[PDB]
Formats: sequence, C-alpha cells, structure tokens
Amino acid sequence: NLIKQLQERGLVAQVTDEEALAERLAQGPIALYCGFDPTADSLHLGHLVPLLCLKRFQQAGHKPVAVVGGATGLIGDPSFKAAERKLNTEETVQEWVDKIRKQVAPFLDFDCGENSAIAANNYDFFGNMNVLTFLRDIGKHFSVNQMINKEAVKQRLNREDQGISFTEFSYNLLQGYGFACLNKQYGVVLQIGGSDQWGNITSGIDLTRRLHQNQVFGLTVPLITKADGTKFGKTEGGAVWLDPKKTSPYKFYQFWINTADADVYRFLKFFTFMSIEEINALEEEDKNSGKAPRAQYVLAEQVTRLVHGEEGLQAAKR
Amino acid sequence: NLIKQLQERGLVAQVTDEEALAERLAQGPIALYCGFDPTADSLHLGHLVPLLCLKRFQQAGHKPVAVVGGATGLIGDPSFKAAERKLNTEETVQEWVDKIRKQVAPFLDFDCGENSAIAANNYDFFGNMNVLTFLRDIGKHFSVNQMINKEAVKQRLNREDQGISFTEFSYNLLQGYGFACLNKQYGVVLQIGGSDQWGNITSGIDLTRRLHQNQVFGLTVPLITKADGTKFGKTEGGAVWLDPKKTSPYKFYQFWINTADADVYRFLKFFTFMSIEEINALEEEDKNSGKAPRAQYVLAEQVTRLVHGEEGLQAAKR
Ligand SMILES: N[C@@H](Cc1ccc(OS(=O)(=O)O)cc1)C(=O)O
Ligand SMILES: N[C@@H](Cc1ccc(OS(=O)(=O)O)cc1)C(=O)O
Ligand code: NA
Ligand code: NA
Ligand code: NA
Ligand code: NA
Repeated sequence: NLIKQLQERGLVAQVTDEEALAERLAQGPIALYCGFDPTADSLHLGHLVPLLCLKRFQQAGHKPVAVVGGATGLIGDPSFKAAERKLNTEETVQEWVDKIRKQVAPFLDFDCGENSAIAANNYDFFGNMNVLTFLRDIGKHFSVNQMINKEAVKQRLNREDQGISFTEFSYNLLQGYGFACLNKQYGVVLQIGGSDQWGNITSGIDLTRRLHQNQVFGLTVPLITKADGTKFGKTEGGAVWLDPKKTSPYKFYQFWINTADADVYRFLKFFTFMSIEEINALEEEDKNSGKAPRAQYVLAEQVTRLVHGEEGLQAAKR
Repeated sequence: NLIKQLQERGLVAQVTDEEALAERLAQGPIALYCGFDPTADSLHLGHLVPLLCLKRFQQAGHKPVAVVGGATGLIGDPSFKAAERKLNTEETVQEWVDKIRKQVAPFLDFDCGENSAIAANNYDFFGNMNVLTFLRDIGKHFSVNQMINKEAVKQRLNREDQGISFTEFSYNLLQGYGFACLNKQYGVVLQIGGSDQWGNITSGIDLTRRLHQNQVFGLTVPLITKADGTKFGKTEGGAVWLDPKKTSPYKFYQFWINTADADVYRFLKFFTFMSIEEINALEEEDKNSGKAPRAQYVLAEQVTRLVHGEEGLQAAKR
C-alpha cells in the first residue's frame, strides 16, 4: 500500500479521498504530476520533497509527470504569501523554465518503458487561448464567493494595501485548468504538491469533474518544519538552492550536517530513500551509543549524493 | 452649460468631476461614448435615455461613439443584477450585434463632417488578446479588495446560491479597458451610461489614467422610475422592445398613453425634444382645462414617431 508507506515517512499531509485513491493505486499504474513555477533560475529545498515523491511513485511503477510553469510563472501563485510576486518579463521566465526543466531531469527516469517520466510546460494550455475563451469556458465554473474563502488567499483580502491583484487572484483558475488538461490529454489522475497547494489542487479536481466528468485525486506532502519553529532551508540568510552555481555542494552538505537532533530522523524519512528499518536502527544506535549522533553525517551524505551525485559529494568532502 | 441644461431636464444622475468636465465641454467639441450589450436581438426602453443623451451631445456639437458589445456580450454585465445571466453562443451574439448596430444608427448622424457618429465594436479590443496578456497587462492594475466593494456586485458576494461567476466578476475590467482603448484610438474623454454603470465607468477612468496618464470623465443618466415606485418599461410583465416585430407600434404607443399623470411631464422632458417652457405650458393646459390631459397623447405621438418613424405612428393608430 503506497499511501501507507508514504504515511510511515510522514510524507502525507492530506488526501482528497484516501480510500478511493488507495484502491486506484492498487488497480495498477497511474499517471501523477507535480508543478514547478519559474520564480527563480533554480528550485530550492522547498521543491525537493514533492520532486522526490514523484520518484517514490515511479519506483512503485507509476508514471510521473513534471510540469514546468511557463504560463503560471508569468502570473504568480499568491498561495499563503503576504505580498504580490514580481511580474517577470517573458524572456526571463522562459530562461528560468529551461533551467528548471534541466534540474528536474536527474530525479526521474525518462527511459524505463511504459512508466517513463514525462515533462510538460503549462504554456501549452494557455498560449493559444483568447481572454474571452478563458473567462467563459473556465471562468463560468468558478464562484467568486468560494474563491474569496480559499485559505490560500484569505490573508490578502483583509486590507487594500496588503491586497491581491486580479492577476494573482486568477492563478487558482490556471492551475485548476492545468489539472483538467493533464487529465484529458495525458490521462493524469493524481496531483501532488506541498500542503500550501491544497486549494489549487481541489480547484483542479472540481474543474476536471465539471469539464470532463473524470474522477481525479489530490495528495499534499508537508511543508518542512523544525522542532524549534525557525524557517527550514535558509543558509547564512538565503535559500538552499539545488543549483551548485547558487549553493555550493560544500554549503549544501554543511546545511545537512548542521541539522538538529530533534529534526534529523524526520529529515532522513523526507529526503532519503533509506528504508524505515534502516532509519529506525540508526535512531536506536544514536540513542544507545554514548557517542555524538552520526544521523547528521548520513543525511548530509545521502541528500548531497541525490542532488549533486558522487562528484558533488567528493567536492563537499574534499 | 450643456450639463446644466441636461440637469434642467432631469437627465443627469452623477458626474465624476463636473467642474473639469464642464471646462472641457466649454473649450470645444469632445468625443464621448455609450456602450450597448447584445443581451437580446433588440434594445429596449432601458437603453433609450442613454441613446437620446448621445443624440443630445451630438446636437450640442460633440462627436458620439456608439459601442456595441461584441466582446462584453460574451461575458455579461452583473451590475445591480440579482442573478447570474445566461451565456449566449458567439454565432448568436454576432447576429445580435448586427441587429443592435442597425437599431442605434438612425438615432445619430453619421454624415455631419467633424462630429460624425462612429459605430464601434469592443470585440476589436479583445479579439487578438491572449489570456496571459489580459491577466498581466490589464489585471495587475485591479485590486480584488476594491472590486468586491463595488456597489454593483457587493450584494452578489453574501451567499453562493446568490453568487457571481469569475466570468461576470471580470466584466468590470473589460469595460474599464474599453474606455482606455477608445481614449487612445478616438480621443474619447467622456463615457455616459445608466446610473447602474457608475462603477464600470470609474474603473475605465482609473485605468485610462494608469495606462495613458489622460484625465477622462463619466456622466450617468437616471434609471427611469414611476412615481408609483413600480418597474418602468414593462408592459404585461415583459420588456418594451424598440424592435417593432417584438413590441408592436400599437403596444409601444399604448405604453405611453397609459403614463401616470405624475410621470408624463417628467417623461416629456426625458424622451422628447420639446422646450421645457413648452412642456410647462402643456402642464398648465392640463391643470386648468377641465378636460382630459393632452400630455400622454403628445408623449405617445412624439416618442412613437421618434422610435418607429411616420410608418410606425400610422400603424399604432390602426
Ligand atoms: N503553484 C505551484 C506550481 C505549479 C506549477 C504548474 C502546475 O501545473 S498545472 O498544469 O497544474 O498548472 C502546478 C503547480 C507552486 O507555486 O509551487
Ligand atoms: N455594460 C453596459 C454596456 C456597455 C457595452 C460596451 C461598452 O463599451 S466598452 O468599450 O466600454 O466595453 C460599455 C458599456 C450595459 O450593461 O448596459
Ligand atoms: Na494502494
Ligand atoms: Na504576480
Ligand atoms: Na454572464
Ligand atoms: Na461603485
């Protein structure tokens, strides 16, 4: 039972219909997806858990689809953000799309038969779409009354000076239509993402039902939190990037070594492919050894090799 | 003084900046406009006051633009409407545009040189506009906080069974953008409409300042009411259409004959080109004649010939 195996790692925040999805996974291979927006020229550790979950699903014989947000990255996801995102130029967004497309590739298998990974660009869903087609064919299905109650944007709708553009208010419709398109064109039945994406995923489930009368599912992975409540995934006052030109393999490895004892066994479950039994045995050995814990060393080795391969790991340890 | 003379006839509900507009009108001819949506294959009495005001401005030496809503008729204006409207198909709206254009034409002079009327179709503003272009270049200028506080829609935002689609919520941006386009393409500085259009007009004034840094203006004409408080422009629970195949010249004429004494002298001011002093002298006549009022007769004769021509007036009396 794949959902139960992910639950043992703490990797399931919410599922739209856990029993129906478990029955669907049990029937054999499905196609699933996760989206990644070009907000920078690199993904960071906030993208890593869902990216590794695509690989976990592919290991269980499902077909992962990585969607790069050519269209959505021109709009900006307001979900649980206090302030409007910078509107980037088309030329800048296109350059970041290509960089992010190359970055996701190593995490998935593009050559393993029927469940080979697919990469898609949601620009394909909107590049030929007239404004009037969007507002009518998609917009008619969205209740503004329901949109203003989505937890993801509620904080933006108190004060006008802390408010939201029509631009970012529309984002929910774009990711909603993206699910309907991936279902109709690619046979995708599951979207995963961080818990912040719950409301964008359920809009897609509801819109796919409205447009196509196909039944699809949502599953969210936790936002990564530390026992001490400080922000996860910052190094010397900036993001931990997956790009070694942005965060050196050395700085990446040192980030993992510096993990708190309270966080390290959870982080092994989130960020590595070590079995639950290996992680549980490491916890016990660290508890009943008397020496300083080695969990941090293992985590730094495992994740550094995953993101930067043996070459990056030797560069970090040189 | 034009605004002053319109006020004498009861034809001015609100002006956005009366002093700055009266100054512009005194300098020389301006271009102004009023929009009509293809909600049906005909205009009705709810359209007649805005249309006659377009005519009054032209007679005063200004250049009227009659905009038919080729794009906006595909979306639907929610302003002060209790309920979401039905969508029409593109092929139907196309047909209805051509019918409304033909209905509006006779009211304006397309053959008087400088101040010749223009027929415009807002489809041209959106026909080649991609959804992402709209959301970015127009949508970034709109605060959802300000939009949900517009009087025209705020009462659709209490309960979802009385709610509003993203489609109709978007209408205000399309009309806003229409003003900006007409400003840049034709030098239009004034939009007139029914009092229901105030918020649609002010979004176009604001958007025009943001896009073009030009000051433009709005003037609303009253929604016509009966002194008895009942709905104006309904005969037998239906609309009074300007199309003689929908509302016969006879029924149209009888609608005016059956005008309340408390409405007739006010309606002579709204709907005819008689002097105030002539209408006042007619009021005097009906006051102290002993006989039946002549005013409802004069109103029926004048408005039937204005709307249906001599042929219509002859058909009304048979
Ligand atoms: N909103 C996500 C990014 C994202 C991008 C594209 C997606 O694909 S679509 O086909 O559903 O649009 C989905 C999610 C974030 O901000 O992380
Ligand atoms: N909303 C108006 C109709 C309308 C139609 C077109 C207009 O032109 S535009 O260029 O501003 O779009 C303006 C107003 C009604 O419901 O009567
Ligand atoms: Na299962
Ligand atoms: Na944005
Ligand atoms: Na509508
Ligand atoms: Na308003």
